Amino acid sequence: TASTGFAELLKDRREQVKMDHAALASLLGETPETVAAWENGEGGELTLTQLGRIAHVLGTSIGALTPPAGNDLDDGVIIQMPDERPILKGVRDNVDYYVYNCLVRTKRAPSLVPLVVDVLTDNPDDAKFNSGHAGNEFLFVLEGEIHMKWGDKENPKEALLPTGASMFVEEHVPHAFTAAKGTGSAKLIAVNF
Amino acid sequence: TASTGFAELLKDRREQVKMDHAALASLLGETPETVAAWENGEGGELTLTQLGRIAHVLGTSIGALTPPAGNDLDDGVIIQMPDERPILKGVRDNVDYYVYNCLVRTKRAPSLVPLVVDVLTDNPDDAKFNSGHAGNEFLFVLEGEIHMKWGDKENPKEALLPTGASMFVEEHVPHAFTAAKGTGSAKLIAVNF
Amino acid sequence: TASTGFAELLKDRREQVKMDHAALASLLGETPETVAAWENGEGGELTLTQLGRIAHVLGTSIGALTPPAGNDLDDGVIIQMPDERPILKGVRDNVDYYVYNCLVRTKRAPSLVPLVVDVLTDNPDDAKFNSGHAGNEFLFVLEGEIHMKWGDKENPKEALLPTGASMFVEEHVPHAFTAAKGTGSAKLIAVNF
Amino acid sequence: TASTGFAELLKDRREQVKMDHAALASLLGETPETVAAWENGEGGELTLTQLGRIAHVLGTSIGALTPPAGNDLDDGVIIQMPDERPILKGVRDNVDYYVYNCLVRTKRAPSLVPLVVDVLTDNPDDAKFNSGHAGNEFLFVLEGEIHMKWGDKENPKEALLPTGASMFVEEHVPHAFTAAKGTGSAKLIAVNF
Ligand SMILES: C[C@@H](O)CP(=O)(O)O
Ligand SMILES: C[C@@H](O)CP(=O)(O)O
Ligand SMILES: C[C@@H](O)CP(=O)(O)O
Ligand SMILES: C[C@@H](O)CP(=O)(O)O
Repeated sequence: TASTGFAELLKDRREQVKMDHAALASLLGETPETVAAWENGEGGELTLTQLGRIAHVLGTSIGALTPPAGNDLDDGVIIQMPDERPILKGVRDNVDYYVYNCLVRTKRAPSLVPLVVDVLTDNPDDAKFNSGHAGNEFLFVLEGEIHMKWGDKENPKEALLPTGASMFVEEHVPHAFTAAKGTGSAKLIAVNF
Repeated sequence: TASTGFAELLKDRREQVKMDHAALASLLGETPETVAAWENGEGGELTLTQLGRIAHVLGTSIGALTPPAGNDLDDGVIIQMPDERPILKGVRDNVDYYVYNCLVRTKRAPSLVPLVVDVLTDNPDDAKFNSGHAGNEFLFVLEGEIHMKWGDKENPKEALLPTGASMFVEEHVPHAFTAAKGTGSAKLIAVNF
Repeated sequence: TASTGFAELLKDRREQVKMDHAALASLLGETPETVAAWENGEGGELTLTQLGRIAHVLGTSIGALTPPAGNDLDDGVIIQMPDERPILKGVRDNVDYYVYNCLVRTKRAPSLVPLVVDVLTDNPDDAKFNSGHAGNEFLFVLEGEIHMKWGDKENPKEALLPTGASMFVEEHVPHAFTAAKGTGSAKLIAVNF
Repeated sequence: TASTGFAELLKDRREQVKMDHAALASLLGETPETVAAWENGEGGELTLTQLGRIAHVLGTSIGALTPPAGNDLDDGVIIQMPDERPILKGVRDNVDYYVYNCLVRTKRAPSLVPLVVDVLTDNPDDAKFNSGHAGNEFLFVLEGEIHMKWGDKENPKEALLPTGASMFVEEHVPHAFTAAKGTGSAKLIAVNF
């Protein structure tokens, strides 16, 4: 089906730009039958590069010729239990900064990446900024008091957030968190979308 | 500025469809000076209906002629403290079903509506479905055990979710929650986007 | 209607951000009955600025609250006869540069603005550049020979185009046209989509 | 390159969903070194199906992982001469119905497919409907008189269009053309955007 979505999108496009197997094969240096093969479902083994070419000849992108991520929902829903969360230990400059408890995701919303981040450090002076990232992010202070930092890492803005505080960080904005000074650690809910 | 964004978008469009004050005024039954007035910043008092017409004559929509919601961020961020959350008591069939503790919102993401919902009822048999709503929603079980229901209200699907469970409910999918049977109540984090 | 579209959309939004009449009415300095009235179609008299405030209060834009341009097609089609097309003389620096013969348009595609442009001047050295414009444009040399100029007005790239040539000009790219030198006039058919 | 675009995009995604090489490599039955290799441009040989799996595992689509069609403009412009335009004979039911004279196209606007269509038949009763097609279309009667048909092939609406007429056909709406009866042939200029 990753080879079927292609079979038809290739056809949609070939006809969209007004070509035929013979005409297309020619720009790609392939037999007119080869092409028809792809349009059947035999495109499965085409290499990434080969797809870069095909997309090119048809003046479009690989993405346009491939199918969208399938649908992984059970009647519009998808659940995840606490003990099935993927865990990722985050380390910045050989320091256990965060711990990512990845929450439920769906191919129907590829950009939605929910997380429960354990903020390990509690020394604001050593907060480590990222360079910011694409996608707006909504945060919620689960437990503890969070020490937030955003903007220019050199002279950034700050905020002390109590449990229950809710934040929004526009995409590309650099930011960093730590537990409140000396308080040990805090927990957070970060939802990227 | 709700009258300025208009002043220029009106101009952008008038010229976009190749008209002049005189030509435009004519389709609207207005003086050529009236129009120029609007394009200055004097459009402020134009009624909704009057705007429905102007958009029509210019074969576009009111929205296209009005400015986007401003920007309400402090260097890409916006915080909200626990004691400044708007509260809305939800009642279904004269029953205190939920309680909406509205979290941080931003005009930069008009669709993002974060909530902390208190699920008051604990009798799954009397769960009240909505008709579903636009926008995907991410849920997280804050406290208690949640009894979820989705799909057809008559013969719906169910799920018992422990604290920490995370769900996703595709837009338009009907759903309902209650505390686990007899457990009194549960708390949830619902993020619509 | 605009007052009906607004009445349905306003209700949706209010409910989205979890506000009841009372709640919304407060932030606006209005009475719950007034807000209920609006959702009942009685909002047509609302000025552009109050709509701007209502929008802001509901943390969104006026467009989100107003209805789509609407549909003016006839079973999916909209036709226009040669004799019924709008005209606009384009003068630049006190010299008739173009004449715009506006072709079919539609609310189902506002961004689409097709035209038949009469290139009046025939002296390249006195070409008059535009500043570029939102939206891409497709052109077709109808009659005569066109001498196209695009890019930096103080140093443009050029191309002499014969009848039948077709070109694409990405948005916000500046460009200018004139008939081939001495040839008097040329004719294009521009399509802004 | 496709292998470079994929290499940069793959890295972004992996980091987005909070997976390290090891984590991703596992779900794919590959070694951490292999995954690191891909992010290092060495992924060109990957077949369409593995790309489909890698995509799926990263809960997204192949397109999200591949680069944009690319840019083929010349300082914002792309030109095409009359003699260099592609041609495709359109036969329906064993009868030459159209001849497609493909105009300029671009990767910066794949959806844009302009054409000069020669309407070969001149008998309305034997019109050959298409099934409609994605994307809206703008038409212009170049030569002759066109006898347009759209809608339900078993009961179409009709319109005789003189040279210079312009029409819009919303996407997925079926339509057919033929020269005015007996007039031999007509000429259109179709633009699918
Ligand atoms: C809370 C989380 O957003 C921090 P980072 O992963 O973006 O650096
Ligand atoms: C949890 C929340 O989404 C229930 P409803 O407000 O959509 O009915
Ligand atoms: C041909 C036409 O696009 C010239 P301008 O109206 O954009 O200045
Ligand atoms: C004029 C052209 O649009 C006819 P078809 O190619 O869509 O069938």
